[PDB]
Amino acid sequence: SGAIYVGNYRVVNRHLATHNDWANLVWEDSSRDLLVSSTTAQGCDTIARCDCQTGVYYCSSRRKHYPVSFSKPSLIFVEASEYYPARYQSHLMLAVGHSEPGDCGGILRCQHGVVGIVSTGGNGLVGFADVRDLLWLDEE
Ligand SMILES: [Zn+2]
Repeated sequence: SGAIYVGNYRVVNRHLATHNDWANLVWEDSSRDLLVSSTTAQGCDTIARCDCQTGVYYCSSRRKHYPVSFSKPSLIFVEASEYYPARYQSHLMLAVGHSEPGDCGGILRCQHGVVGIVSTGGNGLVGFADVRDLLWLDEE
């Protein structure tokens, strides 16, 4: 579990979005595993605007933050998980590291701020849904 809170937006894994998220929907994209809902309070997070490939992610199944190198966001084939079938996912970054389904929502951060959230795992990789292209998260 986990979310990004930027302005009056809440950014979550689409597959973990609540009824309250869907009832206050700003934007969602199944191909990216992302959903953004509206919030009443303002959030503590800054979105990175950059092409960093090094950062640190939170792994709930280890209660640890790990430094990683990661690929630039791309269209990747993901094997079946407890929450999705085998499929192609867009805007996905991969790193070598530990990820279980419940790790989804952990933040990946760089020197510039929040890069994305854990979205995929298995076979010694962790996948992160990028948010750095969502420039609209910082206005309106
Ligand atoms: Zn950066």
